[PDB]
Amino acid sequence: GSLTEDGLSYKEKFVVRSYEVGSNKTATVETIANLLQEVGCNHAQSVGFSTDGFATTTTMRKLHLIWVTARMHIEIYKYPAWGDVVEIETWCQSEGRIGTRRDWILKDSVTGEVTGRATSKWVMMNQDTRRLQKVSDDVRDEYLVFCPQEPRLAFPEENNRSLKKIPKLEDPAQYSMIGLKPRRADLDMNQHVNNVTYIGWVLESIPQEIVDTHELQVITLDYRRECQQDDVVDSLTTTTSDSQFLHLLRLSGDGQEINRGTTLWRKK
Amino acid sequence: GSLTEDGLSYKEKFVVRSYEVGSNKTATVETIANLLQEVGCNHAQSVGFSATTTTMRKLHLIWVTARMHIEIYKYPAWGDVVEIETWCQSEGRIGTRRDWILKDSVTGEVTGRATSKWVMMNQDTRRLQKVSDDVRDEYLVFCPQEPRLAFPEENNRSLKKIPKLEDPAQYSMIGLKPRRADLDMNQHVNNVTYIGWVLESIPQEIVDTHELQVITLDYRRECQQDDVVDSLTTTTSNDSQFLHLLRLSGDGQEINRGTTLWRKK
Ligand SMILES: Cc1ccnc(N)c1
Ligand SMILES: Cc1ccnc(N)c1
Repeated sequence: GSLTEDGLSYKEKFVVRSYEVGSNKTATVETIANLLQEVGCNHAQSVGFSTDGFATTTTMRKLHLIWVTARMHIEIYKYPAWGDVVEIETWCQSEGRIGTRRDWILKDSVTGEVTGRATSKWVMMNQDTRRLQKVSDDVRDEYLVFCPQEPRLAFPEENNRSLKKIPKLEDPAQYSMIGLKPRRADLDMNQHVNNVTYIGWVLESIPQEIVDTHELQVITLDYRRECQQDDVVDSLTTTTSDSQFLHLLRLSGDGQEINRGTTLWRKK
Repeated sequence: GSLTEDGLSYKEKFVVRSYEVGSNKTATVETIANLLQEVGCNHAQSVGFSATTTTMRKLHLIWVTARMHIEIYKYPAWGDVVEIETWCQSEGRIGTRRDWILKDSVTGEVTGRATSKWVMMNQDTRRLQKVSDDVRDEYLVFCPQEPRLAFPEENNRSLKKIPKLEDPAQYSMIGLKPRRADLDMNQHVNNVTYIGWVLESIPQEIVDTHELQVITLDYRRECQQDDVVDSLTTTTSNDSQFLHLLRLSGDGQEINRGTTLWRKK
């Protein structure tokens, strides 16, 4: 992987692995999400961000600040097959005092065609109190050095899916998978649950017949609260319809919401 | 990745990913196990498989994992390049073996080694069977004919007998279930998941203060998509040793047994 000529975006190629594919011999949406996270880390390192697991700036380190995921939105047109080379381009943009955004474009390395795109929203939080915060002048300034200054958007369309409001699922859910717990392979280097695990947990409550007869086209997931190592999760799904579902992840005990989202599936 | 000049082994380089590392910023033993499985698949493809032989498909036969043994000296750090060399060998009518050597691409030093035993099974009845003359002949074309062993030693750890853990276990992690990311392309539970499940019952203080040096895992029965597993551990021991057992939560049916040796950091 490498930064592009202008130094305002980063590209990386990945060969799709045997263990990364599903029953149709193409990448799962979790493998895609992992590759998006990997190229994001490679970009942060190339532009001088800290290693240590947290991709923080020097001002963030002095003020005990971290980035927290608020939303992940992915749209896939073609999942790469086992052995294929997928090229991913990523870049960041500041969104005033609200937070920051990381966008991605996925391409077939052989044909050069776009096979997917993703967008993510990140908000500032104090690492110790876990209290949300607005982005300060000094953080916005250090972002201007490695972000395009004109808007560059993976989802440019006005009133598109990536910015849509997601409602809260009403009890009773049509489908469910209860008692989901993270194991050591679900944690990141800082022992926090990896963001991609939440996508897996959301999908667990989709019936296997939908997975066998349909392809996932779009997934939009809101992040509200982190699941701890010792927490237990319930994943709920209701068909809202192409097939569409409304999802909700909550703690098995108190019912505390941790995630909400939607998925759109196309018949094969 | 590519076959070596003689065509009797396969090498591949891997860059260690951010999501693949643990608390000390080095590869987990599950990431290593996944890389071992990946280079194995790339070797099989390069020698004409897809992973059965022509005779195996004709007779509805598949390979089933019987044992996995891994020894690590240095876990590669986040961003490092690890080179893995793999090769196969026939073991008469008993089964076959796949061996691995892990090296630091920069220094060229061996940082780990692994060995795996595979037995023949009919895909439909799930009944074990001996390797036939025709299958052994197929293996001769791409396996070294002189013995090449990752674990050469006559009484080494890789061939040791593993006993069954006695109730009550000292440690446990109950109600472990596979999710879709735990399955392979054929919807069978991935071999590496079992390693993760074994380690779940090791206390977090052991993981925080010790490094895994050796893991030996026997495979006895497959966990199905709808099965629930219990993972049990008892300390058998400056080195720490554990005896492990995976069994179904309902039945108590044994699926795996194994041992791990850990060294203090
Ligand atoms: C947006 C948000 C707020 C708080 N905690 C999170 N994990 C995410
Ligand atoms: C060795 C062995 C025997 C039967 N089933 C397995 N999965 C493994």
